[PDB]
Amino acid sequence: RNFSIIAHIDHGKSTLSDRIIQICAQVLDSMDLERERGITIKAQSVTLDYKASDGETYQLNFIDTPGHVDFSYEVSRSLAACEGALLVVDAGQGVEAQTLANCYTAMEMDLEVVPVLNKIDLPAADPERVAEEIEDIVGIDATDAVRCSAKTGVGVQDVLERLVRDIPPPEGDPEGPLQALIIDSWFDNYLGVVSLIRIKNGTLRKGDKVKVMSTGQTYNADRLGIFTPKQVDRTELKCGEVGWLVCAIKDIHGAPVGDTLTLARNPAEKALPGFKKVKPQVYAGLFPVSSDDYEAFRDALGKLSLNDASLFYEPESSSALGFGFRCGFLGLLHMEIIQERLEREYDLDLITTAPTVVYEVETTSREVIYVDSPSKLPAVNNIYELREPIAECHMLLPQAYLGNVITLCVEKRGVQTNMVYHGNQVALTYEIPMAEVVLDFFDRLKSTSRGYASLDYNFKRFQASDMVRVDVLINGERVDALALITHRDNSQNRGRELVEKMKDLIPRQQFDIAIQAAIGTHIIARSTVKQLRKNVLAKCYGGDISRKKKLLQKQKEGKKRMKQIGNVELPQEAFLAILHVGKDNK
Amino acid sequence: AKKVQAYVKLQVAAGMANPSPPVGPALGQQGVNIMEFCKAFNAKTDSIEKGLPIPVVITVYADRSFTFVTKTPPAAVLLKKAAGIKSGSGKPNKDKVGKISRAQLQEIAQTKAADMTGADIEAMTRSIEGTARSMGLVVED
Amino acid sequence: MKVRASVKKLCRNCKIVKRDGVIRVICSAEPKHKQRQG
RNA sequence: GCCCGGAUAGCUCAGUCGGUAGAGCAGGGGAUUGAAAAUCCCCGUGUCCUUGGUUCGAUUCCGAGUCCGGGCACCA
RNA sequence: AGCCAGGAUGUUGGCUUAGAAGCAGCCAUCAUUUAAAGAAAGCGUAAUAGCUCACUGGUCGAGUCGGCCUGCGCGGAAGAU
Ligand SMILES: Nc1nc2c(ncn2[C@@H]2O[C@H](COP(=O)(O)OP(=O)(O)NP(=O)(O)O)[C@@H](O)[C@H]2O)c(=O)[nH]1
Ligand SMILES: [Mg+2]
Repeated sequence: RNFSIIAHIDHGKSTLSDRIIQICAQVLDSMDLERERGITIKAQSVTLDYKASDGETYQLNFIDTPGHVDFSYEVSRSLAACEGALLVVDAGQGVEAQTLANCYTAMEMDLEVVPVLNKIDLPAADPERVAEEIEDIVGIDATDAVRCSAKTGVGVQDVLERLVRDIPPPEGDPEGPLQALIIDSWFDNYLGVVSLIRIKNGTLRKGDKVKVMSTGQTYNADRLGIFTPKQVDRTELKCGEVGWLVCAIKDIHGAPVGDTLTLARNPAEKALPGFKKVKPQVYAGLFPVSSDDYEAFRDALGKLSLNDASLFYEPESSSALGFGFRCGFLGLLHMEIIQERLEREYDLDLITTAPTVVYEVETTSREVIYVDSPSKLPAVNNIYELREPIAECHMLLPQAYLGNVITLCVEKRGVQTNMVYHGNQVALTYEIPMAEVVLDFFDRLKSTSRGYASLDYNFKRFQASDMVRVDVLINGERVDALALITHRDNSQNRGRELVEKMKDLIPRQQFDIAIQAAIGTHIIARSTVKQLRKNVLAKCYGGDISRKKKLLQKQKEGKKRMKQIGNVELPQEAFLAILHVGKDNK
Repeated sequence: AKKVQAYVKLQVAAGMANPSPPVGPALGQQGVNIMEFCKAFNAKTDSIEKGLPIPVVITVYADRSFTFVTKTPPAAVLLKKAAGIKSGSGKPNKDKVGKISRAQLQEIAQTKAADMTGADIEAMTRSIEGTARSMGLVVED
Repeated sequence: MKVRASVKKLCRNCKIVKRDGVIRVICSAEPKHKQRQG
């Protein structure tokens, strides 16, 4: 039997797992990153020989799953591997936003669902109340779904009994051409690439010649077996069963996930249908803290990414950090973590920064060039039409929150291209600039809509705007490093704000200073550091004034000289906070 | 009829039945076969001059059945047409833009005598001036 | 609640009362309008 | 924060009681050369800092703002 | 003063804004139905809808109201043995 657990963040969903393992939180989790935070993060396929009440020995290809918006693509995959889908829910916390979202993916997959009242031991629990709250929402029957604890429990039934009678047997014929599906393939040093897989047709003995399809590669079958709670080898994986397929894969990209595999003894056409496509929501760019790191850091993603498809990245350049990557995270936790999976593993210290975005440009001539970075724009006389990229959007939210969401997109520069419909759940559309989107626009939807939301992006079409550079002067020493590009109305705030970071982190100088954001020669903002000054007067105390202006006159006449020679070293400031990374972990 | 189970007053172009930025979402976004309405409201349209607004309060039912009840084109629009302008005062209202014959206005009430409960038909035109005066233009009446 | 010396009403709902020797505005409407001393 | 003077082409700047704005330079062309500099010549390519108002009419006048220079006060 | 009612039509006033529907802003603010109702005094809406006051009816049966000039008071009003 297969299935794959689904639920709202924190609902016994990983608690019920090992408890199920115990029948035959802690356990399943491996990396310290899970033991801390306690959130599940990498789904661990498992298997056990369950003994049916009817005396049958059903085999259970159990699959625990992560529950977060940032782990949606770990979840969309694992559902592919199994017909089933247990759906845990709290007696108290009621239905989630994600607990709905995980289902609607399941709905198009036409998969079975087996709802369960977890945490029924709760004093505040209203289990009678709960099942009512699904019928008008999930759409799934829950009229009499089995209740159970998870603390122990109860221990009811355990519901493996009801599970098997709702779970179809796997459907695929042995003897036919091999059609294993790849799943979370994860690289290792000594063993080369490892490939978790879901055998669909035929079976897979050791030492046999497997063939990756799209790569056209063919390989020996050096080792295999299902994964128990711990590792276990087997002479062959039976049709319809999960397990790793160690082989001399060697290559970084020899067996990309979702590609079909088949024995070289007998290639098919063929299927299986391929995963899957995904798009970034948050979309920040990473830079190695030191340029020398960039080599290993370039290939740190060559290995980490394979353990984590939900990631997207391409090479990118900055004025102050050299080459770095423009990352495409699924969400703030996705970024948070990978922030540690690298440093806490490879020890590749890093610095996050707000995302770069490209700009098409046409010079005073009549041609185009794309502007990855602010520093490299044509002199403003040379420009003919700077053009902002736009991004398409596909929010899918309930009308109760509609008044909150439209309000957000309009501030972001939106244009309501569509608004209809699908029953109850509205289907809005907008075209919005990507610059205003990639920066935490996804977050406010998850805040204002109370987690009931959806999104989709793409490069769309470029558009002209009144947008301009905003240089940051320092005593007239313009700094190319801090160049910016913003729509002009936005500029006064980005203008009178950027100086405010500088004012708080430029050390006091022996002569009075003049930080000032400005467009062209025109200056839209200013702040100033104060002078240091000797007391000079601390001595005279006869009280005659003329005898005192003499001293103070020098204090003034000489600062006029020190002001003109000036010059100001600016070390690491062209970086921290000024490049976001003013907060930990940083 | 006059009392609605959930009515939706809404100005609408004569020339269309299934837009979206104008209407569709607008219907309270609550149970309407837009495929029906598009065959519905446009059917009336051939009789009416096209490209122009028409009030038409709608009457929804829990049945999901409804009887949209078109009225008559707005008085405020018909002044501008004889005036020939594509918009309003443009300049601040106290200063003039438009112009109207005294014979003009006088049939305007007759065009909309239904909505206009005014007793004397000449008296009914006094209201029309408000449609005129808000435009700020000097009718030659 | 703002102290201030010249109290006076803001919202129409504001009330003005003289508890002890002190004067006090009271708008059940908007909470911000509470005031002591005037 | 006050006082006085300012904000005019890509850059440095001249001008305005209320009457359709310019200069050098940069840029783009012409002449010259076998073509190259150089040199002479020719084109302004601006919504007169931004935003509202009065006037037939505003770069001037008025309101609000963001700014530049100098002079006081603050500025171990 | 309280308690029961009505609080409408032209019509989304004109523009300007993606939206401007009594109500984001600018100019205007007449006309009809009448017991009476501002192109609107607040709340309200993404935008409408929605809820009130203004003005009128009903019960109600005895004074009610807002300023002026003056007497005296109250807040404003924190210091070091
Ligand atoms: N007292 C009590 N605690 C319970 C019960 N069921 C679950 N928990 C606790 O609630 C938490 C949720 O467990 P967990 O398996 O992490 O849920 P999850 O949804 O898998 N978490 P995640 O989404 O991060 O993977 C754990 O601390 C678990 O011990 C219950 O019936 N009683
Ligand atoms: Mg868990």
